[PDB]
Order: sequence, then structure tokens, then C-alpha cells
Amino acid sequence: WTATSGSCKGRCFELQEVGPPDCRCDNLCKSYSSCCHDFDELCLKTARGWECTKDRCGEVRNEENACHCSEDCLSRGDCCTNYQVVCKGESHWVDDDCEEIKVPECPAGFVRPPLIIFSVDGFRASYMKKGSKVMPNIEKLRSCGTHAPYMRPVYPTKTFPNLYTLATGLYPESHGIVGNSMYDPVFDASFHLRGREKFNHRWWGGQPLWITATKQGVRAGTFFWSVSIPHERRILTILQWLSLPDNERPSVYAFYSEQPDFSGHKYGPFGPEMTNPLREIDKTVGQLMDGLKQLRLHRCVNVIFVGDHGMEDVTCDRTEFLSNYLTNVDDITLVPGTLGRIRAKSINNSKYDPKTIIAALTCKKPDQHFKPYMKQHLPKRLHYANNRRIEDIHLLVDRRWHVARKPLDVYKKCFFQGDHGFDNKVNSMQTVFVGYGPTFKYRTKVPPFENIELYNVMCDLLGLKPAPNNGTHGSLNHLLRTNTFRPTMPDEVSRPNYPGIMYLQSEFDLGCTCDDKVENKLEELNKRLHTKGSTKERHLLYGRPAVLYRTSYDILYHTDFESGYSEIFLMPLWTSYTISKQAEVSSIPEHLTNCVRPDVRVSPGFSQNCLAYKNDKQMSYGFLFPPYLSSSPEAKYDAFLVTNMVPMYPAFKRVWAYFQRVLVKKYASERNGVNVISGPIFDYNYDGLRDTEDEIKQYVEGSSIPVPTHYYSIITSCLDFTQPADKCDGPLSVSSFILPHRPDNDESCNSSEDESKWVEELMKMHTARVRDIEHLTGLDFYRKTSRSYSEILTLKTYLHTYESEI
Ligand SMILES: *[C@@H]1O[C@H](CO)[C@@H](O[C@@H]2O[C@H](CO)[C@@H](O[C@@H]3O[C@H](CO[C@H]4O[C@H](CO)[C@@H](O)[C@H](O[C@H]5O[C@H](CO)[C@@H](O)[C@H](O)[C@@H]5O[C@H]5O[C@H](CO)[C@@H](O)[C@H](O)[C@@H]5O)[C@@H]4O)[C@@H](O)[C@H](O[C@H]4O[C@H](CO)[C@@H](O)[C@H](O)[C@@H]4O[C@H]4O[C@H](CO)[C@@H](O)[C@H](O)[C@@H]4O)[C@@H]3O)[C@H](O)[C@H]2NC(C)=O)[C@H](O)[C@H]1NC(C)=O
Ligand SMILES: Cc1cc(OC(F)(F)F)ccc1COC(=O)N1CCn2nc(C(=O)N3CCc4[nH]nnc4C3)cc2C1
Ligand SMILES: [Ca+2]
Ligand SMILES: [Ca+2]
Ligand SMILES: [Cl-]
Ligand SMILES: [K+]
Ligand code: NA
Ligand SMILES: [Zn+2]
Repeated sequence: WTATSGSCKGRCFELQEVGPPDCRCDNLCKSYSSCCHDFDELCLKTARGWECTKDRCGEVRNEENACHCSEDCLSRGDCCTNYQVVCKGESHWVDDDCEEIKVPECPAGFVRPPLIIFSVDGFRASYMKKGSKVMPNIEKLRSCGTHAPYMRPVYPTKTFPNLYTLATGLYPESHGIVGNSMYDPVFDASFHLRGREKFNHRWWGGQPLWITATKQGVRAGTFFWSVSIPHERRILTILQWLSLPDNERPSVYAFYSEQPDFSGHKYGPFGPEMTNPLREIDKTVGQLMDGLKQLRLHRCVNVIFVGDHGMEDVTCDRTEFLSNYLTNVDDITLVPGTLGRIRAKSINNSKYDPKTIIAALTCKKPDQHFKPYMKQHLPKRLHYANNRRIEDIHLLVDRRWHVARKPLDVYKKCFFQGDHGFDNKVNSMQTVFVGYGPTFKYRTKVPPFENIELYNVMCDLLGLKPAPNNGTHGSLNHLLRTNTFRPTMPDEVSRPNYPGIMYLQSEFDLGCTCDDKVENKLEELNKRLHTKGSTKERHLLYGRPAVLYRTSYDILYHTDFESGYSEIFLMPLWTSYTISKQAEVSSIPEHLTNCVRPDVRVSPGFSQNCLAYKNDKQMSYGFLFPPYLSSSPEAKYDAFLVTNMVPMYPAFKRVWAYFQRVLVKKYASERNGVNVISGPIFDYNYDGLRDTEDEIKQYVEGSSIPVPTHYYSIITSCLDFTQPADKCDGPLSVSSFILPHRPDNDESCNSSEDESKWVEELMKMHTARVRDIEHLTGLDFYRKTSRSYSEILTLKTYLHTYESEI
């Protein structure tokens, strides 16, 4: 109940929320049906429109007007945004040349430049160029401030997951808003767009910017605007808030536009009807900037123009129906659309089997426009698994398509021409970023980055300490003129051992054999130096990774590669090697096909053994430094050391072998040498973070040899590819992947064909940031380069997406 008998007199858009049943006057009351009787009358005035006209100038203050052109309006802070242009001969902000804002130019009593976030729903990245003619205000912001060609949203590329990611710096899996629709089995409760349950605090995890500000004494305008409140009114309210007394005035503000998303759903991303909503957004930006200029705040405030996601073409006829695949269609609940989430309709149904559901959806039709996954097998880059609200079964839907349960669900629930929600690597889903203000750089283009990074920066902009989040703090320092955050490299927790030769061949009983018994200080003084690390400068280019957790490991040196070998996990945590453009691919000699050799630097008790692999009918093995890339017949024997061995399903060996035999050389050719760091990943609880030994759910049979869930590689070269990887004088270029270590190739529908038709495509799907690999391994890469740490942080957040140009 709300006793709405009180009044909004003088309380219009009050910054503090009074406790019911007292009537409210804040910009959220509409969505609660708790506004005072007079809210519309007093707080939502519309009389006379939004602009001053020539004959309104100098008028007598008439309180019924939506905004004012009277003389006292500046002091009252409630002029129409175009007042000075019409009545005082001022020019529009857009018509002014831009001038570098070297320092905040703020009125007395402003303790810090305010931050205004102007967020636009469905603003596809390519609108910046494609709509440039009809958006002069946005275009000045863009070219005069700091801009990226695009900003990468989070998966799923829906509104609430993305806006809440912007506000928290967290992946949906951590903030909890994992879709526009959700079921939480622990609450036994459902979250919906329409409805009231979504206003319950328990859905919303992490700590959004407005709470971070508030707890640290920085006042915030409210972020959520009711749909019925017109854009012009939202602008004037922000401007009014900015005219408040120093002690009452917020420092951070948000504006939100439902457009161009709203129109985009109806008309498609480039429907002719899209021009108008883009003009209108630009007009709103103009009004904000004119209002700021009126208040002498246009060289004081930092403005962020940011979208949540793009928009793709999607029509009713491009819909896959689960009823064309499943006989048991009525025993499942589907969260439908641009992604699919499946669970059992009833928990009392013990005949529901996810395994057989997945099988029935796997490569069943030639051009099938969705792919089923168990959530832990989704590409790690999506970070979409560690939350009880994410169903075990997931469908990644092809761009331009929908998935639905039954045809009736489509024609009884074509309407739409656009939608979004797809994989966050899809060009059509990319959105925008522009920063303009004293704290951002002048006329600067920055590389694309992820929206998870913005929280940190908005914290920097407001002098706040960010709550723990998924951004990498410092990776966006190159956006900022000042207020940079100077991060320091994490301290190494474990130091390596450096074992020499300590064991005789005969101390090993591993059931391994090798045809290697063939024999001179020419080639023996030489091989000593290689095992002490004489070629280490070539194969270990950026210093050894640091181990950021407590463990026992050995640095092992070799002619062709260096490794950090875990005595705990019985394999390298990392294997580093350099392949020059000139390097040659050889095959494995017939006599050495099954060759595995004990490593005399490492005890039998800390080694794998061949027997376990013989007994395990499911599990074979591969090597991290590839035998094919050995520098010499003699060097090749090193690649067969038991300490270079890792467990691999035969199905995965097809993938790995093609990577090592074909792709590494190809990348070396194309990139002028590559440095490769490869290794295992263990993430059995799919939390994106390195497993402790007690979290491993699978071993090679009859052994303590743990089975990785994934294999990674980080592939680094010179950004200036006219320089070789091993002699680079400037910025680096990287591409990485985290390949799932699976017993089958069910994910690849073409896998019965040659590796040259499917493997690289799989790898591309599982592209990763070095930073993702850091979370998963507890290692820290690039410790010793000539590059600034901030640039390295940027490099570590880079994702090679394999899409076309935007
Ligand atoms: C992206 O960034 C985020 C933020 O940094 C990273 O997430 C953090 O990871 C930490 C490590 O996993 C984790 O720390 C744990 O916190 C536990 C208490 O956490 C509560 O309090 C915090 C602070 O206010 C709060 O943020 C948490 O909020 C979570 O849960 C609520 C309610 O469920 C949600 O509203 C909210 O959205 C959030 O949910 C998410 O996180 C939880 C895990 O906390 C997931 O389960 C969800 O799926 C969802 O993703 C909490 O309210 C604390 O109890 C933990 O301590 C246990 O483990 C340590 C190991 O060191 C051990 O020493 C302790 O003894 C203890 O073990 C006991 O519990 C075990 C399990 O129940 C049991 O087995 C043992 O026997 C013991 O009894 C731990 O310290 C931190 O909470 C999250 N923070 C957030 C916001 O998610 C994330 O990792 C980053 N991602 C990547 C890829 O880098
Ligand atoms: C939470 C945050 C952080 C920001 O930025 C940051 F945190 F990054 F700083 C910015 C804004 C915000 C919040 O934004 C808002 O004010 N609202 C949240 C989004 N929202 N959606 C609606 C809605 O009902 N629909 C509009 C879209 C649409 N299209 N078709 N149908 C619909 C139906 C109303 C609102 C109000
Ligand atoms: Ca949206
Ligand atoms: Ca884990
Ligand atoms: Cl969803
Ligand atoms: K085997
Ligand atoms: Na297959
Ligand atoms: Zn939408």
C-alpha cells in the first residue's frame, strides 16, 4: 500500500527515496505506482514545449511551462536548453570549433569534474560512420574527444546484462543478471522484464557505480529513468541537478535512451525508418551540451557516450524449432530467441536426460543455425557458466536467426526485423564508446576494448576506488589525459627450482621406451650449455611467466624450448618456444614414433609414466613443444622427454597435431616469426579460475596424472612485422586460444573431414585474451619487455576475433 495523500510540491525528482506508505517524487515512482497525486502536474510539465522561441525571450516566469525563457531562468537553472541561443545570441555547442580541454574549467565550488554517462540502447558500432550525416553533435563528441571504432559488449548481448555490466565491471555470470529472463532454483523465483520481481535486490550482485560513489562520499543522480518520462525532461532534470548547491549536487549522472533499439527491433538495424531515431538522439545530445554550455560546464564535465549492444537483421522465417529435433518437446523449458537455454519442465521427471537432448540437437541438419553446448563447453571468452541461473544446456544461435520451442510459440505469443543477444564477437552486436572532457584525451582514437573495462575508468574519473571487478585496471589508461591508475606487477609467489642432472636412467620404471641409444667435446660442451639455458634468450622473449600461487615447480631448459614444470600436476604449467620465419617443419622419424624418454633432472616420483597411458583405453598423450619443429635431429630427442608430455584424448590429438604441424609454421610465415607459450588449463568448476589440485575430477587411469579441461597457446610477434619476433623493438601483437580438451569432436560438424576444413575454425571460435589464460592458470605473462606496463595490460586484454572489418 501507498497512501499517496502527500505532495510533490518542491520535491520534483528528489534525490533521496522516502519509505512507503509515504508518496514518492523520485524518477522511479512511476514504475512502483507510488508517485504523489500531483507528480504529473508539478514534475512532468509540458506546457509550451522544450524550446525558447523569439517571442518568449525576457518573458514573465510562468510556472506552468515545461522550461523557461524568463530572465531569472539561469539562476533558477531551468531555462530551455536553447535559451541563450535564441534570447542572448549565443551559438549552439555543435557550431563551435572544438578546442582542446587541457584542464577542467569549472565554476567555483565544483570539487571535481562531473561525469555524465549518456547511454543509448541498441546503438550499433557502424552507426557512427553510417549515420554520421544526421548526427552532428555525436560526431563532434566523437572526433574532438577520445573514441574507439567499437566497444565489445558482454554475452548475452541483451540490455540488462550489458547495462549492469557497464555499471559493475563484472561478467553477467558474476553480477547475476545472466539474461533478460531468468529462473533461480535456490530462490525458486523467476525474473522477468515485465513485472515486479526484477525490483527485488537479491537478483543484483556486485557493486554498481552509483553505490561505489555513494559509499565513498560522491553523490549520484539516479540511474534508472521511467519510460514515460520524455527525453527532454530527463535532460532538464540532470541540468537542474547540476544547478543545486555544492553540498547537494551530485558528481555522477546517467541519461538513458530506449532508442535506437526500440525502432531497430521493428525495422532492422538499417531500415529507412532508422534515420529519424538517430536524428532524435543527436538532438538530445545537442540539448545536453547546449545546457552544459549555458551553465559554463561544457569544458568541465566528462561525457561518456556508450551503447549496450548493436542490432542484427532477424525475421520470423529465420527460426529453428526444437520440435524438428526433439520428440520429447514438452518435457523441456526453453528460454528462447537469439540464445537458447534449456532445463527440465519438471524436477520430478527422472526420465529427462540432458545427454540425449544434446545428442538430438547435434549436427542434425546440413545448415543447422544453432549449436548445442553443455555450458562448461562454451568458449571460455564468453565467461558464461558460473551461475546457477545459467541452465546446463545452452544453444549458441547463428547471427540473424532465432530458436524457438514449437512453431505455435512464434505465431501465437512477421512482427520484428531486428534483434540482438548473439555471441559478443559478432560485428552486428558491437556498440560504441566516446569520451569527451577535461579528463579524456583530445582527438584520439583508441583500439576496441571490452565494456567490462569501463567501471574502473569511471571510478578513476570520479576519484573512486573500484570494487573488485573483471576489468584489468590500467588497461584503458591510454584513454585518459590524467587520473591514470598506475598499477604494479603482481609479486611472484613461487620461485622455481633449477634442477641439474640428478637421476640415472635405471631409477625410472615408467614403462616407456625410446630407440635413442646412439652417441667429442664438439657436440657435448654445446649440449651442456643448452641445458643451462644458452638459447633461453631466443625461446623466452618476455621473461618467464610468474607463478602467482604457492606451488613446487622446475625451470627446464632445452635447445628449442623452455618449460616451467609442475611437480604437483606432473607436467609443464607453460612451455615457451620461438619459431622463426625461416624455421622448417620435419616429421617424426619412424623409429621415434612411440619414443618417450625419462628426464634425468626430474625424479621418477614427480614424472608421468607410459603404463598409465597404456592402461587408459580412453586417454592418449601429446607434447607441448612439438617434435615437428625440432631445430635438429639431435634436438628432437628433447621433445620426447616425459616432462614435455601431456594427456590427450585421441579426438583432441587430431586438433593439437594440426595446430603444431601446420598452423604454427603458417603463423611464423605470416607474422615473421612467432613466440609460442602453450600449456594445460584445469577448470573443472567452470569458474574461469585456476583449479587447486583437490578440484580435479579426472585422472589418467591408475595414476595421479590430472587431465586438463583445456589447452592454451599464446602466440606473440612484432606489431611491426618487418621486424622478426625475436628482434622486435616496439609494440607487440598477440593472438591466443583456450581449446576445450574434449573426448570427441561433436562440436565440429565437419570433423570427419580433413583437419584443414575444420580445425582452424574451431580454434577461432575459442580465441581468448591472454588475461583469460592468466585467470585460468594463475600465471602472469610479459614480465620483462621494453614496453610500458599499461601497454602490456592493453595487450593482455586484446582479443583476436576473426570477424571482418566494421
Ligand atoms: C570477476 O570478478 C569477480 C569479483 O572480483 C570475481 O568473483 C569473486 O570471486 C571470489 C573467488 O571466487 C569470490 O570470493 C568468495 O566469496 C565468498 C563470499 O562472497 C559473498 O560476499 C561477497 C562480498 O560482498 C559478494 O560479492 C558475494 O556475492 C556473490 O553471491 C551472491 C549470492 O549468491 C550474489 O548476489 C552475487 O552475484 C555473487 O554471486 C557470484 O559469486 C558466487 C561466489 O561467491 C558464485 O557462486 C555465483 O555463481 C556468482 O557467480 C557473496 O555474497 C566466500 O564465501 C568464499 O570463500 C570460500 O572459498 C574460499 C577459497 O579461498 C575458502 O578459503 C573459504 O573457506 C570459503 O569456503 C567455504 O565455502 C565453500 C563453498 O561454499 C565450501 O566448499 C567450504 O567448505 C567453505 O565452507 C570466497 O572468498 C567472490 O565472492 C566473487 N565476487 C563476486 C561479486 O562474484 C570473479 O572470479 C571474476 N571472474 C574471473 C573469471 O576472473
Ligand atoms: C543501469 C544503467 C547504467 C548506465 O550506464 C553506466 F552504468 F554504464 F554508467 C546507463 C543507464 C542505466 C539504466 O538505464 C535506465 O535508465 N533504465 C534501464 C534500462 N531500461 N530499459 C527500459 C525499458 O523498459 N525498455 C527500454 C528499451 C527497450 N527497447 N524495446 N523495449 C524496451 C523496454 C527502461 C529502462 C531504464
Ligand atoms: Ca539494449
Ligand atoms: Ca576453477
Ligand atoms: Cl535471455
Ligand atoms: K591410451
Ligand atoms: Na563431429
Ligand atoms: Zn533490444
